[PDB]
Amino acid sequence: NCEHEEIHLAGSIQPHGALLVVSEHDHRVIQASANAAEFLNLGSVLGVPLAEIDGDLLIKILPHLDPTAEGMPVAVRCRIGNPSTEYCGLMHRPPEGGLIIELERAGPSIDLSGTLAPALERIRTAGSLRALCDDTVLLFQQCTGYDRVMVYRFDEQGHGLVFSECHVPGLESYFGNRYPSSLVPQMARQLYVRQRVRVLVDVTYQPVPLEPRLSPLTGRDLDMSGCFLRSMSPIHLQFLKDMGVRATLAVSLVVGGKLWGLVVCHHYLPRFIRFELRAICKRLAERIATRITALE
Ligand SMILES: */C=C/C1=C(C)C(=O)N/C1=C\C1=NC(=C\c2[nH]c(/C=C3\NC(=O)C(C=C)=C3C)c(C)c2CCC(=O)O)/C(CCC(=O)O)=C1C
Repeated sequence: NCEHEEIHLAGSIQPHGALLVVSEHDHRVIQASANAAEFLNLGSVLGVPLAEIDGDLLIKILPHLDPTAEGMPVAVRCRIGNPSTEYCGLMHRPPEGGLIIELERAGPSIDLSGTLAPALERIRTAGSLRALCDDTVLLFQQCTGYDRVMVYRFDEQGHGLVFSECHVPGLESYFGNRYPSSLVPQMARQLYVRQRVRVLVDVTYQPVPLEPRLSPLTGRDLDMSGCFLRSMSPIHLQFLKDMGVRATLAVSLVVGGKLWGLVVCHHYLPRFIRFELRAICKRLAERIATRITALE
């Protein structure tokens, strides 16, 4: 590989959310995505006390600063800006640099109450790895609506194999395509064991830089490992562009503390899935990984 890119030190986000970094000590915004004021209908954010950004959010965050009960990551409802809009704030604390708050607009959900159950039933009947993975791609396509859904399985040589696939009729089948191990570098695999869902809304996005780049607390790039808005590796973006894919969802399948494979979804238009469905996807994949585990 390909093992040298520090993909967690991206210094920028995708433009469909905003990112704030709050000091644990004075609770001011010490770093933010450059779009944050515009996205949040605020005049400014950098250097502003959280009390001014939104007092209720500050009140929400304060208990999470107890080192004996940090209770993160957490997803909180908040209302910010003037005019005021509802957001989901996904908050976590990297080892250094402060408290990160990533904000997505509240919006329409996908409703799963009539369709999740038959898809899960099918998974439960699966008696082989083949059946389980075929049922996985159907379940994730039903739940998420992506144009193509795959189980990308690492073989005994670490090559990537498109082991199961479904797609909307007329699209290309990648079923059975096999790829070099380096297309998913070990460093990326390692991150994906911890950060189990990635959503790339539009491959062609213009990254939104952090301001400042370097954390004022460390003098170093911010650790964005846990950021769902993180900008992705340009080499990977180029890969997807060369295939004509516009958006992706990827969910880790973790077995034995290692990346067994991925549920990989492609869309030919921009696509976002909101917090709750990302959480559901993560859990569904953990349940499937328990089954794989058992199947050998
Ligand atoms: C030598 C390094 C690389 C080459 C060559 C390359 O093509 N990519 C290389 C590095 C990275 N890949 C990263 C992530 C990644 N790559 C894949 C590969 C595929 N996706 C597909 O849909 C298919 C085929 C159908 C292939 C072969 C996947 C699945 C992923 C993970 C994607 C995700 O989680 O969304 C990567 C890190 C990206 C990042 O997270 O920033 C690098 C550096």
